Amino acid sequence: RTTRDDLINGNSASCADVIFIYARGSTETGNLGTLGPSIASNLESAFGKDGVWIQGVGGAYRATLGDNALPRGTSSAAIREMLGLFQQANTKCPDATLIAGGYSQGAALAAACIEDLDSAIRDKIAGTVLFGYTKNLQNRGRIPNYPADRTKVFCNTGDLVCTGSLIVAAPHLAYGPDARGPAPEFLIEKVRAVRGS
Ligand code: MAC
Repeated sequence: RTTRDDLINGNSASCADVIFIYARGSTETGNLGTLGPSIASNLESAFGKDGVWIQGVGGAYRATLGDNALPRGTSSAAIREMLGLFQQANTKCPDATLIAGGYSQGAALAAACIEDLDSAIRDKIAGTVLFGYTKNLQNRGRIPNYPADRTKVFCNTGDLVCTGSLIVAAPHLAYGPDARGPAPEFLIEKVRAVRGS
């Protein structure tokens, strides 16, 4: 449900084939928030419970609303927490395909961490989904250093954070249908592109 720590808790000797690391939006609960659980249930349908590990970014990422105003759209401590999870995935399960996502402040955190990641780990992320991406205008819909074909951005018309503002309007809270269908559909397709099936 809203907290998932499958990577931290998982046995190295029985690594999942796919590891999904997700960062929640500002003020959301657990480490998956409102959208993460919907994506998680559909990835489990696709690869089976033992086939995919779901890991939210918890720890130092407090998802404080005010940190949306910092340079990278989140704090340095939160970025360090998410890279540490990617370094644990790469050490614990070196053959797993990685996929990732973030909502709102968590989308800026996701993009900032990918930009700073060692390229051998970054290149294992087969696909990333970003909802209400707070740096959408500033980064021109891209994640720095990461291919456009592996990126999918969900930015609703009227969601002012996609158009360079930090105002929270009702379309920013309307990503539920995307998290239920198109975003897991994109992630599963990108994993099967490289893994076959
Ligand atoms: C989507 C993502 O993980 O960025 Hg470090």
